[PDB]
Amino acid sequence: ADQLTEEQIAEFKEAFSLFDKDGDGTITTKELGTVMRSLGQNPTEAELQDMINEVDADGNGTIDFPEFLTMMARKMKDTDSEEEIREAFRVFDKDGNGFISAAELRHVMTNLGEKLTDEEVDEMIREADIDGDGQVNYEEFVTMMTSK
Ligand SMILES: [Ca+2]
Ligand SMILES: [Ca+2]
Ligand SMILES: [Ca+2]
Ligand SMILES: [Ca+2]
Repeated sequence: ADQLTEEQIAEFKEAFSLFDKDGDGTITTKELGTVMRSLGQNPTEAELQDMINEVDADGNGTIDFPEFLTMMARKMKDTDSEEEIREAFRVFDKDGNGFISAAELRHVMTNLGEKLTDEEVDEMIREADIDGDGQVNYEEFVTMMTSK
């Protein structure tokens, strides 16, 4: 739950404003409706309905300021922890071809401080290669390097 300042909470009302088109202080499936549709995204009832269920802590069918601010924040950390392990893959992927070779891990690992034989890097790879392509994708990465 929030600690945040008022500079923090105010960017939050502004936010909570673009959604609350009638200015009543809550957000409806129809107001969510309409926003998803500005931003070129034409959804269906279920999705909307599911998107609200989601944020609707207390189930009156609506979302007030506080339930939004929770989510908004929770999903704030997360957009960060995302990118966090995205910058990471970014150095590890020296060629940023998309996937990380074994030779690249070794380059890094030794670009930093440890000296592995190929064997020991390949052994690194395999453990983290789920699509068994021999390389390491954001996906396998992060399945790994977060967890491990
Ligand atoms: Ca409203
Ligand atoms: Ca609610
Ligand atoms: Ca690469
Ligand atoms: Ca792979």
